[PDB]
Amino acid sequence: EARMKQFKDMLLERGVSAFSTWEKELHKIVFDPRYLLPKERKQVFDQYVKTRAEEERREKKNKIMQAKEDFKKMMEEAKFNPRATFSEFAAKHAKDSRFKAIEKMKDREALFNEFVAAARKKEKEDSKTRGEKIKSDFFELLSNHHLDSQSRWSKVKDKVESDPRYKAVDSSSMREDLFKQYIEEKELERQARIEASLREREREVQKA
Amino acid sequence: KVKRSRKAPPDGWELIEPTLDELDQKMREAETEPHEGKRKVESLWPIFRIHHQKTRYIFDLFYKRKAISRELYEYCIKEGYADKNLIAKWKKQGYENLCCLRCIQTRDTNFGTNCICRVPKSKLEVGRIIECTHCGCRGCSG
Repeated sequence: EARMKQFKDMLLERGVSAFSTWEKELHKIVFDPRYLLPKERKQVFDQYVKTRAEEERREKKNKIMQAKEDFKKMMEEAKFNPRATFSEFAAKHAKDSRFKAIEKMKDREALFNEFVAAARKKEKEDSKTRGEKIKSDFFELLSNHHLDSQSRWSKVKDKVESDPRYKAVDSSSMREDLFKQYIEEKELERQARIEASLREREREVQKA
Repeated sequence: KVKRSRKAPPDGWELIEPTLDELDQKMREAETEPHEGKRKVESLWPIFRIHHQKTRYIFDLFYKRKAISRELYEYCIKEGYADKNLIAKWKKQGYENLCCLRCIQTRDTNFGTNCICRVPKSKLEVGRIIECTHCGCRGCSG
């Protein structure tokens, strides 16, 4: 057991690891008295190699998590810092150890920029999806009444106002415009697009 | 080597990247080494060795340690870190400790032979100085 401990100490003390050749560190470790203390060395090296192959992936995951934590510190230490510049996000978040763990500050700026762009895209997409869901709910609530071109928005306001779906539309003018649009399943839609192509080609060729 | 194949390296790259960076630094330092004070051919000696050492590093990670994936090994091959021909020669029997490809190129020598370092120490003169001219090795035989 002491021989194995000495072998591990020699492997970790002379600037060696699982990413340095044994036949390249043999000229730097053979003189160690602990080296003298075939197959046991090979077995220990293999076990250390496997353990360190797991541990290096773990350390890379730890570094990725540290980058994510630096991004979270730069983004969630204030009111989401949407348009806060590097100086603004630095003067308010230069004390905690989450940012102090990052040895490079340029990495912090690059991560902040990339994460801010990704978060802006994600927020825009989420807002658009919520708006689509609200529009679908409003259209479904408006379709609950037998409305046509003769139907007026005054009766829709008197019979569909209490519906929570109509409450999703925060503007009355927008609701009226949606009602007017609505007043004036997919393979057949594909044939409809084919027909659209046919009619557009027909009008073009007929004009020519 | 900042100049790469316009992509991201395969998984397991960061494990071996610092050692390759150190070898790249050594190679660059060897390139810029002034050639005054040495002979004409000795200035080329380090590169070979570094190249050999470099090609050892990947070759000791895919066969004797199995520490890298196949795709990572081919990425190292394609980026100039590993030498495909030298590795192919090493797979043979009796060519495990081959220093450089030039020492076995038959017709590079005047008589269609190998380098002097290819001669095994068993049938070599006892105590002779063995200094190769192509790469400067003490005998790359078995």
